[PDB]
Amino acid sequence: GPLGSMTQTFSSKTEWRVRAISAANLHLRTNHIYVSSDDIKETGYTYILPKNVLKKFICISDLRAQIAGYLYGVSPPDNPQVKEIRCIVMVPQWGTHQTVHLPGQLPQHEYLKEMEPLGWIHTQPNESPQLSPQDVTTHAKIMADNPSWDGEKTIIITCSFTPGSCTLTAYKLTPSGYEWGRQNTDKGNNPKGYLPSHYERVQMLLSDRFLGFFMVPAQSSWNYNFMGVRHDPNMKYELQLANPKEFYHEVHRPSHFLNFALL
Amino acid sequence: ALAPRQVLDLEDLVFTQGSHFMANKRCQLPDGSFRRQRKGYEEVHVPALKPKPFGSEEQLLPVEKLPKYAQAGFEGFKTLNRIQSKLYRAALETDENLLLCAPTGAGKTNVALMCMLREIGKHINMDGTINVDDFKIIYIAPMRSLVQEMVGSFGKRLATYGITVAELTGDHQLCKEEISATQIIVCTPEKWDIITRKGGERTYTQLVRLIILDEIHLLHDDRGPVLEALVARAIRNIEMTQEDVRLIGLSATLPNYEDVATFLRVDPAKGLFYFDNSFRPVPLEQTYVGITEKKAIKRFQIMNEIVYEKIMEHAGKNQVLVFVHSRKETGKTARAIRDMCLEKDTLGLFLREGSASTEVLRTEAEQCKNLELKDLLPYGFAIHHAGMTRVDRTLVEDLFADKHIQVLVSTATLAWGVNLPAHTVIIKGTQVYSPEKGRWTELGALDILQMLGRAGRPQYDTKGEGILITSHGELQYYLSLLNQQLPIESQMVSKLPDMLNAEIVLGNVQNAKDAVNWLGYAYLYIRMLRSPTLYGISHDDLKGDPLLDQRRLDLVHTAALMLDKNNLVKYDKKTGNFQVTELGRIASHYYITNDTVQTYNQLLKPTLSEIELFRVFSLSSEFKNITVREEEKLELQKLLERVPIPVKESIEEPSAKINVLLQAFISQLKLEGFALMADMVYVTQSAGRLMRAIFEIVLNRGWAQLTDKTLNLCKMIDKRMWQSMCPLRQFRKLPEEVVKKIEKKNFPFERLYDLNHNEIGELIRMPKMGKTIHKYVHLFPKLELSVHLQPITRSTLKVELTITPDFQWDEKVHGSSEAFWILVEDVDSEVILHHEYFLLKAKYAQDEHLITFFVPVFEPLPPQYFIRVVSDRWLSCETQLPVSFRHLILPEKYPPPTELLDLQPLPVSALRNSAFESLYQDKFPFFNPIQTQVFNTVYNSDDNVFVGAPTGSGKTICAEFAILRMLLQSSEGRCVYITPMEALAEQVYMDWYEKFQDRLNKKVVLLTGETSTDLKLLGKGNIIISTPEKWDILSRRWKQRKNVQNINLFVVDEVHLIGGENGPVLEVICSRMRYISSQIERPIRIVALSSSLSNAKDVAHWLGCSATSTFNFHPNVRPVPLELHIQGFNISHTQTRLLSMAKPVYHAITKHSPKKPVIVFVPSRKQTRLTAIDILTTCAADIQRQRFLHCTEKDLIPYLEKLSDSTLKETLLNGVGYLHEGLSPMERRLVEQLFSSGAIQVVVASRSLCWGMNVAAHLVIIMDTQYYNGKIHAYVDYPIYDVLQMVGHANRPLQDDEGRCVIMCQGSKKDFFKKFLYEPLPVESHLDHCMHDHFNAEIVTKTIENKQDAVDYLTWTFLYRRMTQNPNYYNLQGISHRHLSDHLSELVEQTLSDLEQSKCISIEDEMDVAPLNLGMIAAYYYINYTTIELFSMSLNAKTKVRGLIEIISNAAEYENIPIRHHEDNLLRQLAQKVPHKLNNPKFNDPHVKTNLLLQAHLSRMQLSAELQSDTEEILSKAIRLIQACVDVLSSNGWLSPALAAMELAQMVTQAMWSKDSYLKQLPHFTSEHIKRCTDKGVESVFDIMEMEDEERNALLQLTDSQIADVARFCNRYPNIELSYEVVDKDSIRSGGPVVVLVQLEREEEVTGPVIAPLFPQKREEGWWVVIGDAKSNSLISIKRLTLQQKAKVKLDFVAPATGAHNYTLYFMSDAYMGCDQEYKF
Ligand SMILES: Nc1ccc(S(N)(=O)=O)cc1
Ligand SMILES: Nc1ccc(S(N)(=O)=O)cc1
Repeated sequence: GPLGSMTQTFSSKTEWRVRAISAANLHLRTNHIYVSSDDIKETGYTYILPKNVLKKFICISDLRAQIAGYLYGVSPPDNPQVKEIRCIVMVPQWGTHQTVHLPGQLPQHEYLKEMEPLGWIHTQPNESPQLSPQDVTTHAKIMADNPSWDGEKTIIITCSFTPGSCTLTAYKLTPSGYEWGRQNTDKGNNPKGYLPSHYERVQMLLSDRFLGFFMVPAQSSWNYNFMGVRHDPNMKYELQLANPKEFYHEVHRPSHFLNFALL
Repeated sequence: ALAPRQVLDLEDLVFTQGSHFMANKRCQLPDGSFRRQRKGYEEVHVPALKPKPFGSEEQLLPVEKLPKYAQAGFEGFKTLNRIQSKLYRAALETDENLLLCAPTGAGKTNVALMCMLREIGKHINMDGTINVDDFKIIYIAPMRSLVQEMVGSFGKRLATYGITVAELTGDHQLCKEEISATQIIVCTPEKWDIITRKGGERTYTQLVRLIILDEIHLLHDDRGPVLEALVARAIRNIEMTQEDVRLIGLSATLPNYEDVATFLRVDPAKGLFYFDNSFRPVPLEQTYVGITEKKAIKRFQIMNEIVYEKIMEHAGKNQVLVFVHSRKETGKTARAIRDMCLEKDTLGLFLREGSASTEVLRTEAEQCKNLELKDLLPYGFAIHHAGMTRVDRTLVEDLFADKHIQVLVSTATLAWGVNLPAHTVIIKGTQVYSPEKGRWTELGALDILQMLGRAGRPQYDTKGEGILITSHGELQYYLSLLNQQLPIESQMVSKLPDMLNAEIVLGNVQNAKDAVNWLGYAYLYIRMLRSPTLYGISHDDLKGDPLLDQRRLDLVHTAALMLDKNNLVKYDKKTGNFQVTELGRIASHYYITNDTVQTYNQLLKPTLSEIELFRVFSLSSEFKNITVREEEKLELQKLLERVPIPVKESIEEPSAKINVLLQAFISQLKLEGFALMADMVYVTQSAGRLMRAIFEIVLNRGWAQLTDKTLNLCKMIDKRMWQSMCPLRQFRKLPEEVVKKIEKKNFPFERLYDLNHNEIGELIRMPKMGKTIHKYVHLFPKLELSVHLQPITRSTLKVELTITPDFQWDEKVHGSSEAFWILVEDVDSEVILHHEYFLLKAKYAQDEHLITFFVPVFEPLPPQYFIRVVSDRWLSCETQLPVSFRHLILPEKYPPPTELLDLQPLPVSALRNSAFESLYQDKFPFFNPIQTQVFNTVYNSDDNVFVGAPTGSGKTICAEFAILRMLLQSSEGRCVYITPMEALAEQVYMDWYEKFQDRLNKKVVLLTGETSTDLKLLGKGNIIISTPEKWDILSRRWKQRKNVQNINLFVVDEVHLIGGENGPVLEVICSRMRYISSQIERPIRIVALSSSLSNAKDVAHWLGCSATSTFNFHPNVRPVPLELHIQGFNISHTQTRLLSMAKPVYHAITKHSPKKPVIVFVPSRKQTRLTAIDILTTCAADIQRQRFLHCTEKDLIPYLEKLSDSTLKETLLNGVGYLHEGLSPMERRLVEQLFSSGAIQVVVASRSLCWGMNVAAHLVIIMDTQYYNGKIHAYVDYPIYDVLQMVGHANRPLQDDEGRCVIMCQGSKKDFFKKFLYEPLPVESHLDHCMHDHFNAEIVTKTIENKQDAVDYLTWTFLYRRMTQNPNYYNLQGISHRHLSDHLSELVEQTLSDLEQSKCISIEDEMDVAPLNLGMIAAYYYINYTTIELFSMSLNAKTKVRGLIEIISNAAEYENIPIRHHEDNLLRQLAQKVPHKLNNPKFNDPHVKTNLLLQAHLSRMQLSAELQSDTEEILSKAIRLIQACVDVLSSNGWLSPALAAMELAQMVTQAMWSKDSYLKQLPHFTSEHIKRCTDKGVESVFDIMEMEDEERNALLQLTDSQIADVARFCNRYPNIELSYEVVDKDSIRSGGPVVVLVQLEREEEVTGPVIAPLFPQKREEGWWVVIGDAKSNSLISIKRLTLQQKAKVKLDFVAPATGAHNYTLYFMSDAYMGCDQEYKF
């Protein structure tokens, strides 16, 4: 019983700083990237992901809050069943450990008009056997709103942080999963009606043979996880040909600098 | 390198107490001193001394008895004081190094004045003016505030001389501008050390003639090793230069001054003066209070009690100045004293009741805004420290000088920077917090001396009173220091590794022996010899090592192993050699300790975030004594969990506190702990240069992310803000409330660019700030970017970046320059493919700037690169341009070479012709495989031929095959041989004279550039050798010159040079020879010789060679096999990279060519000698010595004494020659011949001779591949054509089985050389950038009459073929026929438009074109159309000879005149009386150099060998520029300027000013002979001819040979009788034809070319007949003529009336003075 003999005082211990020290070391994981290859048939398309933009995507991410990129690409001159991923587009976004939050507006720029959309890629805190129902809902709603997203051609690549490394698995929606994700409003962990036959693995290879590139917003940066207020599902944005800053860069958290200066 | 050494422990030799070390053990006080006792403190009193009565009976020297140049420096003084009077002779009448020891304040800086005045006097003209650009004086002062006071007072005493005195400042690039205009630099030791550490190019350090070292007793401080480094470097450099530097040391009176004097090279008998403490201006009665209480509370109580009692002994009677040692302590003790005065009712003693000073105090207190100053000023107490306003501090100073403030508490700053004595001084404690030491420590000796020096006002008091209060156990120390007994020691050991690294990085120390020598100049050395016991040496050690040879070797060995462990130096323990490194260089140049750069090298990685960057910084060894104290741990913690950059370490670690302190300094937080605030100041005072070292490290490694974060952090440190803040904050004049309103408005800065003042004021919600913010927005630096991508191959890409400034300049904001980095980053923004510095000068703030560079590229092409241009000092100031490759068109991969066929070696007998075979059969028995493969085609057909093969393939014999064939077909057949270099053409001329004139008795000629000379040469000769421009002037007029059409053979050598800097003239003349061949239905055979070309097929197609006649050999087929080695050196500083090449040069000789001859190419004249000497130095310290000499020493003594360069004699003796532009051609011949014969084995050649070198070698080494261009002030890459020419010198077919070449280059060039020396070379046309003068000539000759013709013209060029093969290079985007048509049309349009605006041509119906007058003048004299335009825009109907010299010296033909030498400033100061003068002077401009060298020529002034060849090039064009002016004037009817320009032609020919004696033309006439002839009254050349022979012999006073030269000139002098007749003179009819026929008769037929020795080219006599009228100055007619024995000439005019007019007739020379005739009619 010490109200007076023993007195202690709380000292702040903010979490984003531990996550920032953690994200400084993401580059170690880019020398240990693995792809799941449990899909066997090759009946679907084969998706080739250039390592350069993969590694940059990993480097700009966070270990807890998910980030997403849009995939754009084409089939090689004589091989229509192969989809080369040529561009990853970063749009104003914010996220949690389970999902990402994107604007309704898909990328629009002159440089992308000769490519076709191939879906999206997102980081994940832990490896999973199945595609998330959040992901099935996200992909299905994007498809219902944007007809340029062929369900038989657009994929979800998941990039899971496994110890010391990164595991990549690629999925697509099946018709049943499209029709379920469209109407799904419970985005808990197990919503009504969710099914494993709603998605399927698509084959996916990492390549060193060609290089991808990034496009990023023209006025802002992409990371709004420190500004989630100023993010609006209807926000409009343009794009430029430039490489994205990393998660905890100064331009993503200007209040940490101005508010410390005020003290 | 004496082996049995030992590794010492430097730390155990260090004097730990710094300036507080007390070497003396006993202390003796003046007579009359005594101690008193009191409870817990002892007092020692020392009485004021009496002045030494005059013993030497030396009266004070009156200013009037000084030398008169020195008297203006003593204006307003009557006589020097006693010290200056005893020093006057040594200071003013000798250059003897001095050491003056005198109590602080006795006159020492007036002695330094006298020294500076001696130096100033050395540079005083007869005009009274001073050559302020002929010298510099360095004044080294310990404290910055002292530096500033000295700048003021020295500038004020020396104003009357026009001397600038200034402080050296922190900015590194733009300040050297002012440093050029500063004659006296005042700086601290450390700043002069940093400056002379960088060394480098464009240094004014060479001008330094006098260094003053004030307060040289700083030697005893921890800063003392800087002074040792400075003096040792200065004295060794005096020896390396033989240029003297006077050293003046000013010291307090302390023991070991005899050793200090030894260290300064002061003769004790002549330059040492010691004045004891009795020479203090005001006698000093000293009181020392030493407190014994060890309890802190009681001790500070006791201190305030002693202070109060001492103050009460002076209250009302004397001012009291109390020094305390922090800023807060000034107010704290002022308030302590004031409170104890009010508690004791004593405040009334300081201010008497009703004093006007009491009211002045109340007033200024109420007006003052310093709250401490407000609280204290009414009582007569004040504070003074750095943290106060300048107006506040000026108030305190003025009110203390005014006897108003009776108690002033202050810091050391006031004692150093301001002049303010007080009757009483109290030093309150001697304890100070040193962040560097991390703890409390005793005050520095310098601070104490200065502070106590402030007691006693000089002309108001009769005694000062200094009271020092300290710990009892420090009494002896302070008693020693203030009573002449604290010995000055050396602290050098503590800094030995760092100091030594500086001398290694500078090249001054290359091995341990050098380092032992260097340490022999240290003050450390002199103390070690005089007092070995102090420095860890036993007296037995010394008697065994009397010069301390071994001890110095051991110290140097210890230091070297430390530097080597830290990777700053590569130390070969066996040899003792020292190899510099990039880390070592950065450590020296950013003034960083060697442990710190080891840490940086160990921790920095490309993946570093801001987090590890701040940590890496916080681990610097500058901060190794910083600790986290318990009482800081709360405040630190409050900040640690709020800093925006996370910290991984606990706050128990010093590194975490240092990191937080940086982050708080940037956020501008005010801290509370006093320890914390002083630590933060120390940590951030050095963060900028430490972080700028990180920047340089990571930028030069190509790390793009870290280069961005590190430059960013430098700028946040310097601007005191984060990126995240409004960049508008960087305008200090902008009020902070507004910027914070805007930062709250939060919108992106960039959108402010697209709003006008009104919408600005709307978004802000402040309307007036609308216009102010608009202005600042557009003052913010901003650049627009665009690229022209130019593929070179499929893997190398040239980029042209255009930088367009997009902001308003304002010198208030931007200064006079703004600096940027251009960074070329790859697809991923991870690698800097290329970077460079870019300086936008205020001069050019509105002009576009062009940058060109190369980047590698690959297949499959990457999506894009990025070009970042980022400000070097502005935060948030950057532009990035994506460079996409989605539409890059690559050139087709280049073809396989022509197979080298294994033919049997072709015997000389193949030529089937004994006369032809006599050319070669002595030299060799068989032609090489290339000659053997092309022989059948060259010799046995008339097919056009292309031969491509490396230099040294024998391609000139291939040309000889075609000439021999021609000689068989046509007995008088004509071959024109074009080579692009004049020195190449002169070598070819000697060899082909020997082969084809002496042997075959054909006629060989070399074109000279004189059109009538060259027409006769082209007529008579069968082999005409020429450079391109000489053939251009000729063959432009081919329609009217049958000899240009009747050319049988056209050979062009080194044709790959179409792609280089002078390629367009070569492309044009080759296109012209093809076009003439197609006109004349009898084709001209062409043979092109080239280096290996990747696009050889394109050259061959352009010249009409079939595939079977195109021999496209690649470098692997050189008949002497070449072994090429490319060594990269990863040093980005040029001087240091050359130093690191020095031993590799020697090692390359011994590896690749230890017995056979070696040629070393170096980038400049200076380096040739330096590298010769270094090769000899390395030879001597090696086992093989003099191994390069093969003639005996006595065989080449006759050779040696014929040379004037004595260093060249010395090095030649040891087997090493050198060649540079500055040697007399005979010296070059002597060295070249000693090399050819084998006497000497190595020759060090300047890069600029690589085309006219007439020797070859087994091994060529190219030492660096860049050279400094003094016009653009930057390093320029060697053109690849020069490198191939250099490499071609490693080729000796008759002697060697192989050639060897080593190219030593900066590492960022290695890839490029491997690409463009191992593979054949792609060449492009640059004719589309040089079209105007060729289009103009073609419109003059009617080859182009319209725009369609101009397109058809272009189709004949190599440009036109390469546009199809590489469209992106010529800024085409497709190769379709209509793309090509459109591009050609636009080129034509742009060029005819420029011509027509320049009034060179006319354009009728926007279709037809026709030559105008100016265009015909440009074409005829082969002058740049812009020159002729400028002539039309500058010449007037009244212009004079000075105008003419200005006009012609500003012609375009002189912009490329070589620039470097700085005696131009000396000729410019002689231009105070140069006969003709104009206006402003610049020293860099090539046009001003040409104007100066022209005035030097007309005034027969002998210049450097370099300036001599420059004058020769200028004179090579002056005559035709003058004739162009003459035609411009005569076309405008202006008579006076036309005749003045005919005179100016005369003057430049005969080297002669406007009005001299015509007798100045005669050989061997001096001033005396002209005086004598004028005395007899002859004044004329014809008068010399008229004299009776013996009479003129008795007059001349001249040799017989000299009289005969006079006679040869007098026979060749023009002797012309003219007679003129006006035809039809009877019938004067207005408006009609006036025919004047003038005849010219020559008394003695011409006997040769003009006699004009001082003119380089050989001229022929030229005349103009003018008929202008003088009254109206109307040039009426004119006709130019060449005269043999007799000639008739017609002049046309159209009458003005039937008014019986009057005209003057002029017959005017262009070559001789005196022979001009005037008549009238
Ligand atoms: N390289 C060098 C040039 C000048 C000096 S100085 N200013 O000491 O004489 C020292 C070194
Ligand atoms: N680390 C490093 C430094 C400088 C250079 S260079 N070749 O630009 O000078 C290369 C590597």
